[PDB]
Amino acid sequence: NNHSWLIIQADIYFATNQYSAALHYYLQAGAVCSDFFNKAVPPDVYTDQVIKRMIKCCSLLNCHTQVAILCQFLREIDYKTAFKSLQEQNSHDAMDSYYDYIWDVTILEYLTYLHHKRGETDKRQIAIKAIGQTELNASNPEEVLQLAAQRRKKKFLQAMAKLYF
Amino acid sequence: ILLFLIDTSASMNQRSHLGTTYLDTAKGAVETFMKLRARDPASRGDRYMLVTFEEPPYAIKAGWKENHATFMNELKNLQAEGLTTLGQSLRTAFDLLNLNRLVTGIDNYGQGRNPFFLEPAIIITITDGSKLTTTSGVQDELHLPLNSPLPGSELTKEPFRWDQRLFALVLRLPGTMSVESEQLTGVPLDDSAITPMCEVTGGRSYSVCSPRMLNQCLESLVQKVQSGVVINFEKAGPDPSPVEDGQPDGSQPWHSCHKLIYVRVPIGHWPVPESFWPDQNSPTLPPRTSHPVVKFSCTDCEPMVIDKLPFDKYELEPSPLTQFILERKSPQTCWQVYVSNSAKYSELGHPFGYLKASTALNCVNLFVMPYNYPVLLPWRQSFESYLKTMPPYYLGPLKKAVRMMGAPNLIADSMEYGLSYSVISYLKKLSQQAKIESDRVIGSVGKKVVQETGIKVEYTGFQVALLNKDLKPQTFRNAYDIPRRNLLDHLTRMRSNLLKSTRRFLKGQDEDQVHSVPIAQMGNYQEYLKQVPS
Repeated sequence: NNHSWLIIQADIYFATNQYSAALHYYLQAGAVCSDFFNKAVPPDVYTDQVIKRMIKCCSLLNCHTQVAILCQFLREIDYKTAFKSLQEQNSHDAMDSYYDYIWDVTILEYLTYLHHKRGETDKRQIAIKAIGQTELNASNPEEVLQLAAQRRKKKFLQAMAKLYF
Repeated sequence: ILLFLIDTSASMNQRSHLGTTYLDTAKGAVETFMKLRARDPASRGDRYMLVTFEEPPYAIKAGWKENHATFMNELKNLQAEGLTTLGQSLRTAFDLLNLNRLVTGIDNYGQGRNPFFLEPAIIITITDGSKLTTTSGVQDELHLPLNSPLPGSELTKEPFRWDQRLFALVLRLPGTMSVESEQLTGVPLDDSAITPMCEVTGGRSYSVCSPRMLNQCLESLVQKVQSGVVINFEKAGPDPSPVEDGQPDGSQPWHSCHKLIYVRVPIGHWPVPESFWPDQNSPTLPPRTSHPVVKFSCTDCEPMVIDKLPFDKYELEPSPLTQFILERKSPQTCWQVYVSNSAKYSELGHPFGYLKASTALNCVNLFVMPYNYPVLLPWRQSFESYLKTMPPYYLGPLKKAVRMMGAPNLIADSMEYGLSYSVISYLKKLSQQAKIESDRVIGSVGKKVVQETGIKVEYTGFQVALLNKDLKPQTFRNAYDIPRRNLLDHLTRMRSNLLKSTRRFLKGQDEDQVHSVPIAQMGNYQEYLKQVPS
């Protein structure tokens, strides 16, 4: 029950080309600091470098939708790596089942464009239905978008914790 | 002419508080704008065009030689799917608006700049809030791409033209209640990347927040359509020499408003020639500017100008008239105006007009004068020496006015440049060919793109088919279109249809009708031996 030592272990595993164990220990540290991701993680435990290392681990793990979701935890959303990961066609992370965790209009717009370009109407309709939600509108007074973003963060982190270990 | 630019991008799928997406609200706003403009008895000559965020071959939906029916049909079936390519779409719209300009004579670039040859156009560019993408990331600069310039476009150096205004609608409708209704009569700005691009052209950018605000902005936009004469003013160089009734101290300096040149085509003379010194031998012509940089100087300088000079009434739209109203609208007095950037051989600006107001003190009349009026108005070998200060080509239009009195001039010195005439007909022919090629492939999409691209990860050439929307399976003609469930009943139906030997047989099982069922269209193909004489 120490987030610092778990982060150190995850960094050591990432240095030795061990990505699954790195993500395992990252989620473990996240569950140590915040109570099973029920609350917002502290800014010093999950810094920008930690999220970037998580993105690097999930990218080489054939999990591209997880990368696109993790690119929203940063202070500034890095759309370049998100669009680079979402362009691949060898994902192993149930692409059509993680669209509800995305609260960014830009990522959903890019997903809709990519599904329309490749002739994937089944997922394009899901993307449009996710865009047409009332929770995310890019015009709220920011008292509603933050709550939905935090709820989706909690749900995605709990799903990833149930996936690993 | 009105060119509606509706993005129809994937970011326009989010639902408003009313229950419809932003695309449906934009289409409804366009329809209400149509029904509002139809109230004014002047919508019998305008033409509507449509531009979406699609590929250059698919961006234009309805352009030239397209009636209102196909325009409404294309705007009806708009689908919001794609990225927000605002720059490429704006470039395509500006190129579409500038297809028939180098062929009719508008902006000839060799004989002055005639303001009475107008081609009005208003762009609405209804897009989303922000966060535009270009397939790589999210930009925040909105720079127009320059990849394939049109033949004859390097003489303006700007995409937009003399009369091309750009209004904007962002549609920032909240999702929960849109309860922001404090300011009743107030339409703020959007403050986005499109705001500078709109302000450069001469049109503002509205910020839609509520349906009431949408109706307000649409009712305020219909009153901003007229003849497009947009000129830019500058305070230089008089240091605010308005010491008439008070002391000066201002923001009404860089006025880039429009002017209403109402006809009595438009009738007028004495145009703004150019901004440079044209030489007799010049292979390359300097590029003109869409907005002329003309500056005014506050001097009385005998504002009473009465003569048989042909009169002009280019009405100026009141946008920065506060500086004039502060001085009691300058009663019985005016101030000269002059175009900068080497209007002559060796001098900085030449006064060629003034901005005298009317007797009613309502707006500015924009009295346009000849290149140098205070000398020719008041021959002892004087006109021959005076005609050397004016530009050469400028002797073209003024001589027509001399036709009212006599004809002392001739075609001896009526030559602009031996090199300016060359390389001009070829550019016009290329522009005409490009306009014809653009107007030809305007509605014929011919996508033919239905494949899954099965990757390996019959070889390297297989591709699974996709679901076709407008397939129209022939059940009676093709046997493969008959599923297994209703096979025996359909077999008996086909058997009875073939063994009936009726008249005008068909291969469709049940083809009721299309989406539209007109009464007059069906009643026309009939015969009724009756006239109701009683």
